[PDB]
Amino acid sequence: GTVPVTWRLGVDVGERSIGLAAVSYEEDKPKEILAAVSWIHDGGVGDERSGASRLALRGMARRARRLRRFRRARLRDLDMLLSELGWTPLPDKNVSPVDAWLARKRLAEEYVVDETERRRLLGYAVSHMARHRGWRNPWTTIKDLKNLPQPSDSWERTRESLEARYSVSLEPGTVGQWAGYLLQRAPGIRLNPTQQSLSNATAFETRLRQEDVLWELRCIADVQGLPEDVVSNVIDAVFCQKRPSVPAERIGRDPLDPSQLRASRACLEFQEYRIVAAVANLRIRDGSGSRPLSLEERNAVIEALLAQTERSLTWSDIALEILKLPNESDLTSVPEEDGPSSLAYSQFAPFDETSARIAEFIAKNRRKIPTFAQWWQEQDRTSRSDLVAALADNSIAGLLVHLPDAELEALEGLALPSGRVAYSRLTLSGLTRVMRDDGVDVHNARKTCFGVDDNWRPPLPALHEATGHPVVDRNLAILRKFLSSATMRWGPPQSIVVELARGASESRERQAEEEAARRAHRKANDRIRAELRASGLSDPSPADLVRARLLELYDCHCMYCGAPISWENSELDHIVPRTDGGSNRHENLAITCGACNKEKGRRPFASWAETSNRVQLRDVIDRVQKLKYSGNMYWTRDEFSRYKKSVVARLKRRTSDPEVIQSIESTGYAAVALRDRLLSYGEKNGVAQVAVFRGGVTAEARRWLDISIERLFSRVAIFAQSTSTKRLDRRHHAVDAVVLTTLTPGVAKTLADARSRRVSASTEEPQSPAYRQWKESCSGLGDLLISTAARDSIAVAAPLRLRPTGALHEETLRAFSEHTVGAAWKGAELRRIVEPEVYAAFLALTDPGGRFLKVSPSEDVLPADENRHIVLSDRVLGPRDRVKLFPDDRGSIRVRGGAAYIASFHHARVFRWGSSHSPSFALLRVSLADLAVAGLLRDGVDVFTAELPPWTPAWRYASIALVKAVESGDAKQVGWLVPGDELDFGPEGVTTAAGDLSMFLKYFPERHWVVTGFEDDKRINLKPAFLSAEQAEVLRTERSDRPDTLTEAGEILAQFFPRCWRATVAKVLCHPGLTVIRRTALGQPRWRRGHLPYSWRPWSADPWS
RNA sequence: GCAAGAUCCUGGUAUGCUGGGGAGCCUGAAAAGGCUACCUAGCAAGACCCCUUCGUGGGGUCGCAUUCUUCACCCCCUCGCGCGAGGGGGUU
DNA sequence: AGCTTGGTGTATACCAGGATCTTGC
DNA sequence: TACACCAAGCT
Repeated sequence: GTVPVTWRLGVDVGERSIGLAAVSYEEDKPKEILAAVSWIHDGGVGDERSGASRLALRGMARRARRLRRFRRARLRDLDMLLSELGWTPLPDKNVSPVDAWLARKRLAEEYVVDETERRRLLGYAVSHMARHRGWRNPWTTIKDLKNLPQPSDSWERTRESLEARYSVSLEPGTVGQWAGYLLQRAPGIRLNPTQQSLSNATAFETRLRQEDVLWELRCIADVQGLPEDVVSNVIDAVFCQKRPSVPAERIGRDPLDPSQLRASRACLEFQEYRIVAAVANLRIRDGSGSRPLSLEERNAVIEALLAQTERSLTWSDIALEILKLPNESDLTSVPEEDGPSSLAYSQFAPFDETSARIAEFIAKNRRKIPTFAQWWQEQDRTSRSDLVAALADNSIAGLLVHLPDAELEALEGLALPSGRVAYSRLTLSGLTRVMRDDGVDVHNARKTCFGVDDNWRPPLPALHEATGHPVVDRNLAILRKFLSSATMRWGPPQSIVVELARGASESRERQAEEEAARRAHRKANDRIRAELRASGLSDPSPADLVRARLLELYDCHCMYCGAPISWENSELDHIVPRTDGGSNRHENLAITCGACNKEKGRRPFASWAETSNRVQLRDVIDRVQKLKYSGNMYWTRDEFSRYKKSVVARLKRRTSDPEVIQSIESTGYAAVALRDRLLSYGEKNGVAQVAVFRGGVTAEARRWLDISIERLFSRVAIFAQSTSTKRLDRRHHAVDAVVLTTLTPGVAKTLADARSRRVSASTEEPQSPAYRQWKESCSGLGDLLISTAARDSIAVAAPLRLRPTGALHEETLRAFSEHTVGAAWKGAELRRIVEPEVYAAFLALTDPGGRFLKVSPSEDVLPADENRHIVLSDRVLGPRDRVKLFPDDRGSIRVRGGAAYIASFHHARVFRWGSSHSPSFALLRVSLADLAVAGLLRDGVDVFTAELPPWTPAWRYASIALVKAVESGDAKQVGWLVPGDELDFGPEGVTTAAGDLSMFLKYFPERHWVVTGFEDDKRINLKPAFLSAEQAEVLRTERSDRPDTLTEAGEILAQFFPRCWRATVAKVLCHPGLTVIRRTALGQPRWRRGHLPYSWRPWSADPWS
């Protein structure tokens, strides 16, 4: 049922938002906007302070779980070892706290004479060492741990500091001895510091390492006269550690042979493959042409790089030695860094590096492993390559040789060269078998060997393949849903155009750096701007600000000449002229004195001058290096040294710095990933052209096509000067997608060039046939956008998180409160009962027919009964019997014999009861703990419809009216809301506004509000769908930094956010015509009751099933 | 040649929270309370598998990602002649 | 009494490396 | 951060 029409797909990708569009076309002019929508996503971010994604949090949790499991396993193994040695470990309870430290001190300074006492103290010490073994590099083997200096430098400096502090000395200076003596002398001391808290100095300031614990164990065993065998056994058992292993299903399959997994660089196959490649890439001149070298010479130079144990031969020692040529300047096509004095020739040519390193180490340890020498020299080369591949990649979870541990230990710690080439071992062997004989190159060998075409390329990823990047995966999922829906509606797109603006391969730390840079921008220049306005300057120009910042930092100092100068004498000079590859940046400038100004003469700066009098080098940069960071100025310490080093690099250059290149239109991992997936979609489906642009382009297109978001969506001017910012509304992303749909690479290049020329300062109109064709073929886009916005079709949506996964409870466990049965019980005390069975028994006690609990918190509901005996399933509670209580009157669950608060709410089942004229509404706020304790985090259950038992924290803390209504039974569930649902009230808007809500709606009459949380049992938190909260936050930071800068409407908007509309449910859900809109991928409200979340009206929503 | 950085992944560490203990200090001194440490067990709820010790308890992996859960249709891939497990899409 | 208002607690740090891709003249 | 909870103000 898909009707094919001509249309193009415009995609604007941002940092938290993706804009999408589908514009029909007739004759290269936009005919009709089929669908437009802006999608807001979290970027996969689960933790807001750090910005770490949900995938990272899951990985950290799983890693901590595995750590604890392995720690338990190895501690049990140590307990078994201590049982075998007859040493009693440290008991759990009834033990002095300092017994472990006292035992370690006594064992490490004195020799115990009593046998059973010695064994007991040794067990205590060994258990306490294995529980607190310290830190060690995980890759290091136990042997490599033992090779470390004993004791470590860190513990040595800790010893020296503590000697200078406590003025005591104890031989040997172990951590156990001194910590035990501290615990005896000064109790309450901290052995290791804590980040958060009053001024006390701890015992050890630097984290203790595993080698210090090993050294103390060795000292203890030596002074007690223990045999070296049990010393080795307890060292192995205490410091047991799983090997860091890269798991399978993580290394990519070979594109040529997907069944066979890829191969490392250390494989001898790749070694000789790279040798043959380096030989063959040399275009030997022959007959005044680039003829290939002969087969005899090719074989000679191929073999010549396989019999060197070191880096002996070099690149310059190939042409005149083995290539058999009489001149060294006949060689071209070298893939090296071009440079004078034969820079690409002196460096060493690649060889068999794995064999070289292996043979070098073998010659160094001929005595230790002669069997490996035999198996390495007198064994066939294919099995040698197999064994090299085995030894190169043994650091993977999932050794076919089955040797005793003693022989392979000298080889297990030996690491072959790292890295991972793009080809597998089987594929490389098959290629190199049919490469050294036919005398062909890499391309021909690949084309011929596996029967692939000349145009055959490694397959592009499909739209259903996850990229592994959080932001890119979010944008890609939204894009693939939009594109699939658009394809099934109006056929394949005629073309696809995509633009992404920053926010790629950047991490919150990049966001912090950019915000610090702009804060420095707008704060450092204010001093000079005030100085100029006091002087009386009325010409605000950025170049003036830059030169005056240079004046403030440098005190107007021509350093090459002297000659003190002032504001009237600056003469802004460029280190690199615009004619030799220069740009008006903040690093190319230099303060000049007239004499030190025109002496450059287009020559490289500080290059023609240094070989002359009155001006010299080697001393100016000596002062640039010592330029200490000024604490109040633009170039902050995170970038001051960067700017210093960039200036130093630009100062000493003797040739030009190429070149005046523009953006290369593709640099990001997100860019290449999205382009490859869209190209794969087009090749599979039939898209003519796919382009992925940068910037910084659609802004210029909107500027030159006369598109204004403020005029389009009727948005007031938040700023006192000019109009509202481009980012104030959220539909501007979809507007940019619509405008992107028109763009083509040529007109995009022209617009980008015009922007680059303009910002180097007016205004200059672009002039090209392509630009004119675009402009007069897109004059009706303004009318189309006006008609679309006035129809209220451009939507802003957020995808739903419906999967019941995440943290089930708050991470902090809490102590149970405790309460007697036969006392006076309040409603809050009834609600804090931990055990469900006694909870239901008390519910029956207050009222036998009551399925739930309906009590006010502070209301007294139970007197003190001296005969109150409660019958249970397996026990009875006397009047004096005690009952566990949750510590606070909020949602909590029982985990590991403690109390944990419930996490954020997954959803909130909407309950509506009463008359049809005006029914009441209440929310049953449900978190993950409520589904967990109800046994619902399983397969084949509907987490939005399956009921929760009354003892759950959700039903415990429901509103009293809801509890009574559902107790009567008339309260049914009409629907559910999740954080991110939008509320579409209708044309009228919000009729129940009051106070600051009314003041906000005075300027912003939104009809679309997004459910952003459920703060208590009677209220729902809503935010406006079409407004950007980040813009409100930057308004806040501007008004709190700069006063008298915003419009009254801007102040009102900034005051509304970020709490927004903390809205009572009874006032929100009572609006007639309210719709909870679940949009499709295209941005259209879904209304068919299919197998996907559909829109519903709370006033007329029907009961389930 | 041209390093990085980002995304994770694997293995560790210290603190902390809860439960059990106590070295010191402070109250009550009639008795059991607090504080700073330190010791010890656990650190998502749990699911599945191996058991024989058929029950009594011990071992192995998975469990906070893929934002429309579950159900339902379609598509791709894998163990696999039907279909168990991974993904993807679903127009208003 | 039933709304609106503001202020706040929340488990936090580290480490050392393995793939993957890009950079850039 | 930012959301669920907990102190209120006050009309």
